[PDB]
Amino acid sequence: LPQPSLSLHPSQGVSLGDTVTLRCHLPRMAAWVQLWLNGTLRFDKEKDKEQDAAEFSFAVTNLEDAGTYQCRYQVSEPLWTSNQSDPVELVLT
Amino acid sequence: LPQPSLSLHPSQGVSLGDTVTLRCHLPRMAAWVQLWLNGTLRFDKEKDKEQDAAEFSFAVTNLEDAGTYQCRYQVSEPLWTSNQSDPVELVLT
Ligand SMILES: *[C@@H]1O[C@H](CO)[C@@H](O[C@H]2O[C@H](CO)[C@@H](O[C@@H]3O[C@H](CO)[C@@H](O)[C@H](O)[C@@H]3O)[C@H](O)[C@H]2NC(C)=O)[C@H](O)[C@H]1NC(C)=O
Ligand SMILES: *[C@@H]1O[C@H](CO)[C@@H](O[C@H]2O[C@H](CO)[C@@H](O[C@@H]3O[C@H](CO)[C@@H](O)[C@H](O)[C@@H]3O)[C@H](O)[C@H]2NC(C)=O)[C@H](O)[C@H]1NC(C)=O
Repeated sequence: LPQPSLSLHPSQGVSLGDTVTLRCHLPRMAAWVQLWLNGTLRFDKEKDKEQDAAEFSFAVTNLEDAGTYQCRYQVSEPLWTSNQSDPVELVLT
Repeated sequence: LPQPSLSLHPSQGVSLGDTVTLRCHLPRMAAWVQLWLNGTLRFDKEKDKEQDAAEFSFAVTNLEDAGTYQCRYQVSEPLWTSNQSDPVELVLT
């Protein structure tokens, strides 16, 4: 199970009220993709087999949105999970 | 996707230092099973297709172990998630 990689856009000068996109890149298999913040699961979503990535887009609405983002993915046939992606940091303001 | 159900043993007179088992009952399909505490993911693990349940057994090590436990399960073929189980409350002492 290949380690996913995570990108953040925008990554510089992000402020409250801005919308950010965390794009989790993984293989073209159907999978449940998770976004983790500070070592705790924040969001998950389905990624159809044909997609190259799952994207988590959200508004920055408070100071606790800052921190260390990672992504992980899982399949049930076989019963496998990836390791966490290398981290990407959301720094506010 | 049938809603899972969760049991807790022991459920009465539980104290710090005791070991509890949260047993998540679901169908005989291979699946990733999650244990959630107070609406945030705590643990996950694989459940082999032949198992009737995934069990999360852990020691009660602090007061923050108390609260509302639920379980959820997911498969990637098809890309489906259950709803949360009805809640079971761990009450300490
Ligand atoms: C993920 O970890 C982040 C990095 O530690 C953490 O970042 C921030 O969280 C706290 C809580 O909001 C901020 O501290 C507050 O700052 C305000 C303004 O000064 C104070 O009024 C308040 O009392 C408190 O000190 C930190 O400034 C901030 N740190 C950084 C680098 O942005 C996230 O909260 C955390 N997110 C989670 C766990 O969901
Ligand atoms: C999941 O929700 C639980 C129910 O709200 C929560 O329960 C408990 O959490 C707090 C934090 O430890 C306890 O309050 C503390 O009590 C000690 C002893 O009096 C104080 O010294 C301390 O300052 C603080 O008030 C609550 O007593 C307790 N409530 C119950 C019903 O057990 C869990 O913390 C929470 N678990 C999570 C989010 O991981």
